[PDB]
Amino acid sequence: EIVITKYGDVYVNGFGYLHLGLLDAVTINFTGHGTDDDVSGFWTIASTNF
Amino acid sequence: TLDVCTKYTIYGFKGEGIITLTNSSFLAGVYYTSDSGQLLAFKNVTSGA
Ligand SMILES: *[C@@H]1O[C@H](CO[C@@H]2O[C@@H](C)[C@@H](O)[C@@H](O)[C@@H]2O)[C@@H](O)[C@H](O)[C@H]1NC(C)=O
Repeated sequence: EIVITKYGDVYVNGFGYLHLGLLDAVTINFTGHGTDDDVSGFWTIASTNF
Repeated sequence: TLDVCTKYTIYGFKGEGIITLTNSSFLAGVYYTSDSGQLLAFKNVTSGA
């Protein structure tokens, strides 16, 4: 797992490997097409709130 | 150095001690400390040692 916030910080399996400044937006791309959905780049993504 | 009394210098935690192997397992977390703040057991990434 990888999680990021509006502040831009990232946790690697909830660890916080590297620190960044404020990130406004992100564009992501991988094998996710619809067919490889079971074996896609990620598994589940959600808009989470504190 | 392993299983000997040596001068450890680890992630900004330094000192003298004897290291020992353990076979625990956790998919996350790399270091584990004591109530006082000293670190006893830990794992390394690439091998889970
Ligand atoms: C370490 O391994 C244990 C398995 O049995 C042990 O295997 C080796 C390491 C010898 O110590 C032998 O005498 C034992 O039979 C696990 O039960 C134990 O949980 C492991 N240690 C940790 C921290 O998980």
